[PDB]
Amino acid sequence: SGFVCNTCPEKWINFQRKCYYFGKGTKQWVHARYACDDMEGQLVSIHSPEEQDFLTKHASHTGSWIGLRNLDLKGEFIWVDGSHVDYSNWAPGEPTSRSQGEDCVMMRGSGRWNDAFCDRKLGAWVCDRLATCTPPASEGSAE
Repeated sequence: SGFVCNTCPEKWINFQRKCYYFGKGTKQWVHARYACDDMEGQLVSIHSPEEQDFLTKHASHTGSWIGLRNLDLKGEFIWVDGSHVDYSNWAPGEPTSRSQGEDCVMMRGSGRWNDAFCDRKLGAWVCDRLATCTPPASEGSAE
């Protein structure tokens, strides 16, 4: 068994004290958020062009799922965390013409997001959660 203070091995990525999940599985957005709960995290919900690009680059064989869920379809996109989008990446500026539905947002290898029905065609689930490094706080800091 692997030691603690290090849960993110390959896909999963840890930083200052938080980690990301870029694993493979499921086939729907709702399945991604459910996966997050299993890891005790959250549906990514990327807010940094770097982070979105980070997973975007990490996701080659298939796109990735983010913490984005829209009301109906073309309405307002709200994050699974209950926070309206701030940057958004669904296409740089191409409104396309093939309108069929978009209840969630996906990420393509192109280097951004694509707003389309949660039931598109992905293969990798991504969620974020804090690292597994948390020792029992005994001595109170700053006495």
